[PDB]
Amino acid sequence: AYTNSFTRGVYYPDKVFRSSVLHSTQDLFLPFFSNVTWFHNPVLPFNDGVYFASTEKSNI
Amino acid sequence: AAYYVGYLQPRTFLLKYNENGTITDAVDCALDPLSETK
Amino acid sequence: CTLKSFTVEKGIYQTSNFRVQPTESIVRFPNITNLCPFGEVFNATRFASV
Amino acid sequence: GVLTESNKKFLPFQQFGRDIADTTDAVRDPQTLEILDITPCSFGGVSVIT
Ligand SMILES: *[C@@H]1O[C@H](CO)[C@@H](O[C@@H]2O[C@H](CO)[C@@H](O)[C@H](O)[C@H]2NC(C)=O)[C@H](O)[C@H]1NC(C)=O
Ligand SMILES: *[C@@H]1O[C@H](CO)[C@@H](O)[C@H](O)[C@H]1NC(C)=O
Ligand SMILES: *[C@@H]1O[C@H](CO)[C@@H](O)[C@H](O)[C@H]1NC(C)=O
Ligand SMILES: *[C@@H]1O[C@H](CO)[C@@H](O)[C@H](O)[C@H]1NC(C)=O
Repeated sequence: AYTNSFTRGVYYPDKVFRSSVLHSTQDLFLPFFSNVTWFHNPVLPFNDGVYFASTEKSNI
Repeated sequence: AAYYVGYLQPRTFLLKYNENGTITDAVDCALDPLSETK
Repeated sequence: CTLKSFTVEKGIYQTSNFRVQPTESIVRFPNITNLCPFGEVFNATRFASV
Repeated sequence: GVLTESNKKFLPFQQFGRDIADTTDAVRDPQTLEILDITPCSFGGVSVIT
């Protein structure tokens, strides 16, 4: 169940405030336009990091 | 209920801040040659 | 003492630098927070043996 | 430097700002949520008009 990752998973690299700046950084990130596994239970390898997205209404 | 699981890789990103300090756009460096130029 | 002579021609010359020195030091650490329960240990009801 | 009151508004998780040339100018006070700026001490060259 492969799904396009689009452009998500962007998080703040550190704690600094820059205004109108195009600063570029090297860190771990979710690659753009990758494949994610649609699920509907089992154990999964953690590896280095993970982008967990959830859509639910029952908080389960 | 549904949930998606991906993985993270160490690739260089470029970020665009705004007047208030919120990330509004990001560009990968090793996706395609135009982004490599950017 | 800059132009090594006893006669100085008319003009403008640069000698040294002007600088302001600091007055004091101010260190402000984050507000205080969760203490350790040392008074629980010493003011306990009874102590165990060795 | 010379601390002073600032009109800049931070973000509620953000600690301290920077500049274009990666220089620190805006530092949040730890206890009070007031915003402080940094201005370097005055300096310059000394010249003699003779
Ligand atoms: C540590 O935090 C406490 C609580 O946030 C600060 O106490 C407040 O100080 C402001 C300053 O005007 C008052 O308006 C509040 O009424 C105070 N609240 C309480 C509960 O005391 C305290 O000032 C902080 N420490 C330092 C050194 O500033
Ligand atoms: C995602 O998987 C599909 C099907 O296997 C494949 O066609 C596509 O190229 C994959 N995308 C990436 C970025 O690997
Ligand atoms: C920054 O914050 C101000 C506060 O009201 C808001 O008006 C403005 O739209 C914000 N900037 C952006 C780019 O959203
Ligand atoms: C035990 O209680 C007394 C009574 O207030 C107090 O004076 C003393 O400091 C306490 N002991 C410790 C270790 O705090």
